[PDB]
Amino acid sequence: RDLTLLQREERLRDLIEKQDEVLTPVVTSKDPFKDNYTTFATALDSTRHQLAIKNIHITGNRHRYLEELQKHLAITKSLLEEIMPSHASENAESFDTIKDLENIV
Amino acid sequence: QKTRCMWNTIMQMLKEMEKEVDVVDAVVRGNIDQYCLDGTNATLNIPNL
Amino acid sequence: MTGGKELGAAVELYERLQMLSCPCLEGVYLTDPQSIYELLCTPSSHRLDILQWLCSRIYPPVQEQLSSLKESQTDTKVKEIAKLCFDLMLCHFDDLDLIRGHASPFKQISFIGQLLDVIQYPDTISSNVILESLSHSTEKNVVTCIRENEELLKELFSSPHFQATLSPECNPWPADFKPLLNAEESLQKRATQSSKGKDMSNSVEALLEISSSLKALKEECVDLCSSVTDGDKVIQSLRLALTDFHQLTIAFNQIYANEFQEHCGHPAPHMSPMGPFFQFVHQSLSTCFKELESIAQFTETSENIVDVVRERHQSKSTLCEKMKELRQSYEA
Amino acid sequence: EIKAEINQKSLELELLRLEKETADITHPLYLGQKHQALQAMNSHLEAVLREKRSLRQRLAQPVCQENLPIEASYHRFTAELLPLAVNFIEKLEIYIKTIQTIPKI
Repeated sequence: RDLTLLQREERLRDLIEKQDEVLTPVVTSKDPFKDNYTTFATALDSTRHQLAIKNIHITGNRHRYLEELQKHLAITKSLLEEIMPSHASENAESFDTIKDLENIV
Repeated sequence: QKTRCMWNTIMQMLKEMEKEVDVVDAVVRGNIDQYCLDGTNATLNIPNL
Repeated sequence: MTGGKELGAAVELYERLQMLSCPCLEGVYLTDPQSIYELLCTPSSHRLDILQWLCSRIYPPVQEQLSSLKESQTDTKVKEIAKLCFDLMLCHFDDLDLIRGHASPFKQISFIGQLLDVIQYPDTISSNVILESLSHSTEKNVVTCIRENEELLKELFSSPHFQATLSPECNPWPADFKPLLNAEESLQKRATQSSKGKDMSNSVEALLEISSSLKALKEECVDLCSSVTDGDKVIQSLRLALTDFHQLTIAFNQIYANEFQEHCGHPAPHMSPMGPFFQFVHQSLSTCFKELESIAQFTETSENIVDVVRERHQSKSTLCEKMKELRQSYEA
Repeated sequence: EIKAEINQKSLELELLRLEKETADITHPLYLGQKHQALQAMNSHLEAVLREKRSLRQRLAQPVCQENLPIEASYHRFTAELLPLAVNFIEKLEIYIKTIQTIPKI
């Protein structure tokens, strides 16, 4: 028993020291890498918060163009609120079940 | 318990950064500029009604 | 405990009573050791008339004497059986309660075994020698047995071994065990302090608990029972991946400070609440588009099916005609 | 001889208790999961350290006043709404006939 348990805690400490040597460098490098990398990530994502445009007519400042487009999408959503029945999805999902019924018939 | 603590300090960092990873990776393999507001082909035919 | 050996020995004597063809078992097909033990060990006529058959097998002149004694003379049968068993060197002549069945079962068992032993087995069934005149058989059998006994005693007593059998001693034990075997007043204390029928039970009891605990731990540790033999390669790959992660982390910090941090100081673009509005207006306009496409499809498909089934009825004879022409042939 | 089976089962139960507790730092399953997390992060960082040339050339572009300031999640819906609005304005004289056939259903 005792000579087999000793040989198990022997190999446990060997398997630990072979990791500890390599974990300690990585841990001493942790947060000074993390916070540089997070500063880089948020700054890099700001370069993608910027939709591309081709041959749209636009008048002055891009916020002032969005302000006037907003005043008209504030009529388009309000008109889908004047047009969407409580079953618009069930109707829109039936589309191809109707065609497979016809294909079977 | 020290080797467990160092493993948790590292494996928790890989889950702290879990958003920042695919957010940096998004420029390394490129889901960007994919959709463009393009009027060049929008030759709208207004109906008689 | 205890009586399990008296139950087992009652089955030995009962199977031997069947082998020796006891007529007092004809149809008495017991298969329960308790019922078999009670048939051999309880106060019954069934058992007393078995003891009378055993006595008649060993000494036939008692069979006339015990058949002259009635049911109402059973306590006289008991005394002539005890008096026969005393003359036969089996019990005392007043040992009446061994003969009745009130003695301890091991005494009854030991007595019935010493009857069944003397009833030699029928191995060479010499069919005719059952009832030819006993009065001109017995004296021959006595003289032949006296002769066998003179020969056997004279040739037992010619052996040099004939005082060792009568005074036996044995020692397998070599010198390297005799220090233990001389330690009598110390070690025999332990050998008398063991509680035996307890110690045996608690040993199996602890073996079952530890076996259950070891089973449950193995039914929990199933992933750890998986034979992932390549452990040193996993440890080597893990150590490499930590070493490469540290290098790539150091390379990132160097490249950030020389190539990114100059540009990471930019202020972010002020957002617009228009994103969710572009999503809602796209999605509900797309559902309204599909809804009216599907209502159009439903009307078109419903009228197409109402034309196709009409042509199947009316195009030609028609199916609906020729199937009834065919039918009415077999109805005829 | 029962003692031999008791004591040998006790030693196996003790060895399996030790393996059970050390498993996250000794057992190749959890060491393999720790390896996969590091190897995935390395297969990201090796590609960041290559593409640093592209990453710098995107960070070096100041916030584009010819683009639209919109979060990247909304870019598809923003771009497709122009084609979808045109197609809906053109289908308009078909949809009005569909609504006039709703009474058939």
